[PDB]
Amino acid sequence: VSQRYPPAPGLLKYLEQDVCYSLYYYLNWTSLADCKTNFEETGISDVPSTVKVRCQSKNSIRFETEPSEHWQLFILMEHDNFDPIPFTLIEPNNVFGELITTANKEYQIWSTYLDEYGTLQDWMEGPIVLYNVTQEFKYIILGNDSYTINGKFVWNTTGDRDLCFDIANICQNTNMKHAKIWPTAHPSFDVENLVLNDECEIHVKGIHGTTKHKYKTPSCFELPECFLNNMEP
Amino acid sequence: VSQRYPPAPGLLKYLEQDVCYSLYYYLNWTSLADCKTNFEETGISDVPSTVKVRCQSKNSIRFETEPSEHWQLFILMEHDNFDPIPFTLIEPNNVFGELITTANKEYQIWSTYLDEYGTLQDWMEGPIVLYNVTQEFKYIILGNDSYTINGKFVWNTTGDRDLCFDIANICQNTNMKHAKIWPTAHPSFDVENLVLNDECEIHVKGIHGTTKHKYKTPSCFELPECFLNNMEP
Amino acid sequence: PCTCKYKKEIEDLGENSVPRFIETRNCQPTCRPPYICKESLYSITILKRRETKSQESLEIPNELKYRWVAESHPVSVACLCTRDYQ
Amino acid sequence: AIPDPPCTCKYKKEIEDLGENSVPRFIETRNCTCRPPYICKESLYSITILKRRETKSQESLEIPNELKYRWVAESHPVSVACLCTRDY
Ligand SMILES: *[C@@H]1O[C@H](CO)[C@@H](O[C@@H]2O[C@H](CO)[C@@H](O)[C@H](O)[C@H]2NC(C)=O)[C@H](O)[C@H]1NC(C)=O
Ligand SMILES: *[C@@H]1O[C@H](CO)[C@@H](O[C@@H]2O[C@H](CO)[C@@H](O)[C@H](O)[C@H]2NC(C)=O)[C@H](O)[C@H]1NC(C)=O
Repeated sequence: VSQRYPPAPGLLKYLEQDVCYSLYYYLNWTSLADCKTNFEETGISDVPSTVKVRCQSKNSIRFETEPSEHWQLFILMEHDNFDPIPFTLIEPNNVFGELITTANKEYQIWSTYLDEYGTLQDWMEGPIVLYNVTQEFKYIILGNDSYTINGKFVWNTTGDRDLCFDIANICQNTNMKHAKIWPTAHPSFDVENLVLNDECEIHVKGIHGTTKHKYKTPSCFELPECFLNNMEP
Repeated sequence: VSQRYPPAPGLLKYLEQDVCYSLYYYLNWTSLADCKTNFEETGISDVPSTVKVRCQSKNSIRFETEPSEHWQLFILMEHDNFDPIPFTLIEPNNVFGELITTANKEYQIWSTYLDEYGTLQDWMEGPIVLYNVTQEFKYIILGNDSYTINGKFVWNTTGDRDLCFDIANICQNTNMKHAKIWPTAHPSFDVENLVLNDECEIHVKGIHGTTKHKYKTPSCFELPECFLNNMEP
Repeated sequence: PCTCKYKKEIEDLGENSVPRFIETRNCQPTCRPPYICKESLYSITILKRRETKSQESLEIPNELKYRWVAESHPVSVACLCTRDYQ
Repeated sequence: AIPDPPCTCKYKKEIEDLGENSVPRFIETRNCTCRPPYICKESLYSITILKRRETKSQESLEIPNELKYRWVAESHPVSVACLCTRDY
């Protein structure tokens, strides 16, 4: 049978700075002192958590929640409970969140709704924690005094539904761009500030691992609006 | 008349994570919960603090304390107290410390001795906060299979009291080296992994500002121990 | 052969930055035309600290640090002599 | 007027992940005619990276004492250009 890992206030007590800052700088309080976030005064309800684990890498977990008007706090709970507790704060209306993992350990997710002042309502019990993509791409040239290239990238997905992604892109004459794709029906990655005849490369990290994908940006004669709005050898 | 800025527990309460973390990994406790650091339960004594301001930059202050067997905590106190509170933890036996400033504001230093677990004894009231160096250098060649050059640097000081310095050094064929010199009777800066006939440069930041100082490492014929233990004209 | 000799320099960036002193390699003649000596700009990240909600700190998913602030910093790191993009 | 291929030695860009544990996660790496005696070198440049809790906090070069115990800054040489300097 599986185990369960209840919240530890004696340790959770130390996330108050984080929680109070993340709300102090967001809600813009007169001071920080008016943060009445107390982990030792918070209880535990019979209510099971509505959280759902959508993805997990061996160094992280990405989950979805129901859209809430209030802030949401999430923590990962272990048995030993010695190290600082992994946690994440989901901003209201937003529904996707991520929690980082340290070493191969079982954790249990616990969720909370935060008050305006940062009052924690009782914890809700969550769930327990424990071959090559092929990419197509399209480009569009745009005119504004000079000209600029925007490039959109897409790739096929496996049969499974639960898939998140991590994207990295670089070109010989454009500064690096990186992104993290939450689970969607069909992933897509936009790129900007590209140029003509540039030898680029893009890495796509997914459930099936890393896919390194070299690609070259098209020439002017390949882009009709470029060729037409320029001299034509 | 001058002012005073007493400790604010309502805000200092939030440094507990920092203090307990910085001590949890250092003193290596079984867990984090056994810290028992409480800023709201600590008082204020008649005992004046022994701290002395040795240096101050327009963004920092460097001070000295008396050697204590226990840890020492130091904080800067303002009237408004909205931004995060500057603080520093002096490790036992060590005597020099630094406190960071962000804006042009008056602060007051407050010091404490920490328990084995980090229990704060009552605060002690401290003090209030509110042309070109000339450099000489010497080199030594060393032999072991290959050859290595070590270079020592020194510069003069004004008739002022307690001068701190910040030194940066770089060479055409050696990676940068940087250091921060606490107030000494006579400052000195060591450099290693130097090579022959290398075009170097060293910057010395002090009370009188920055002093950029270009210099070339000597040739082999200039270093007797190099010339003698190598082939000659 | 077809290269420009470069000069090293130091960037202070103030004491508020964790990486305070930065190494900058500027362009300080051979490699005559059509090639001309350019300075290769390279973007590095510096960790400054507390300000009043200034700009947007480069993505460091805010947990432990808004006490500190990440900023991009392009700096000369080589002197190339390529004819591309003049 | 212009010759091709150019005299300059080719340089190829790549990304270094260094894991999510690094504050600067994604690092830009520029790896590699001009016939001998010269050979194309990769220009090494040292950048600073910060380490996390898992470490015993080894010797940092120089970081503020607010960032000891939990973090450590370490130097990291990386290719940042390709240049035609001979060997030795
Ligand atoms: C996207 O489609 C390609 C096209 O086949 C898939 O590539 C195959 O991958 C398997 C291994 O997983 C190989 O055995 C096949 O040989 C590959 N096909 C070809 C033509 O070489 C790829 O798996 C698909 N990706 C996803 C995420 O579904
Ligand atoms: C180190 O010694 C030099 C040598 O005199 C000092 O240089 C003088 O600086 C003053 C300004 O404070 C000038 O008015 C003089 O003309 C300088 N003289 C020379 C010969 O350079 C320098 O100030 C000293 N540095 C320190 C930190 O005491």
